[PDB]
Amino acid sequence: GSNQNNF
Ligand SMILES: [Zn+2]
Repeated sequence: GSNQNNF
C-alpha cells in the first residue's frame, strides 16, 4: 500500500 505521514 502507499503511505503518507502529515506531521
Ligand atoms: Zn505498501
